[PDB]
Amino acid sequence: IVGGYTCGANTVPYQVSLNSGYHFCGGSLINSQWVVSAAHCYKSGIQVRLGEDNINVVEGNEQFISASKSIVHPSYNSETYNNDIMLIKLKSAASLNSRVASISLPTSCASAGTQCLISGWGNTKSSGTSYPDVLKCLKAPILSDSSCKSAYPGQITSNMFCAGYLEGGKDSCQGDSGGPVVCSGKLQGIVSWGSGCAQKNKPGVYTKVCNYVSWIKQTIASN
Ligand SMILES: N=C(N)c1ccc(O[C@H]2CO[C@H]3[C@@H]2OC[C@H]3Oc2cccc(C(=N)N)c2)cc1
Ligand SMILES: [Ca+2]
Repeated sequence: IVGGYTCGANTVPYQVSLNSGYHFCGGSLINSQWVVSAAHCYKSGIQVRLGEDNINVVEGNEQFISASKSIVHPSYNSETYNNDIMLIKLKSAASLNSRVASISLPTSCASAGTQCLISGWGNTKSSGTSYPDVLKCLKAPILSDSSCKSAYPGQITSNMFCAGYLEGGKDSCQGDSGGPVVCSGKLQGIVSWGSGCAQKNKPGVYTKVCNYVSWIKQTIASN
């Protein structure tokens, strides 16, 4: 997260870290057994880490649970990141508490200008590299589809939206991928892609979760 702030420990209790010996992507807990992330974060051997603030220090509210299965969206395209969403099942149910909590799925899509909260353990610099160990947060509005498509001609599908600030300075970044975009209490986006981080006229691009609620619900009920 570039241009954000320190969230405060466990104030985003649905935020998970995906760990394969090290943090490599964010995710969102959507019930006691399932996490939503980006398909481009797929790998084997995932451990889900819940209740995290400092991902390098055991602070006493963590739950580390291995994934028992992963399901990449059937139509995920790795070249374009169209349909950049995946579900991960926990081998055992998480113990839900005030620091480890699910986020609701949308009942409808969010409209432009709606404010959201984006969070993650990604790079905090727009040039060069610095990784925080505590969770970072950013408030950012959904941008109009026109501004989105203009910044990225021929690349935005109906499954993508942009959020952020055209002037630059504030964005998600590498290592934030898979993490949540929450607008009015609902998981409306997933950190997906962009151009650099926090560059002018290049806002972040996010998986449009509302389009996937039927697939999510049907997939978790059958697995
Ligand atoms: N539809 C396209 N033509 C497209 C889609 C994804 C794509 O993935 C690339 C570009 O962005 C991804 C990846 O390589 C770098 C990584 O950057 C990210 C990741 C996550 C967040 C951000 C951000 N600044 N908000 C940037 C490239 C082209
Ligand atoms: Ca920790």
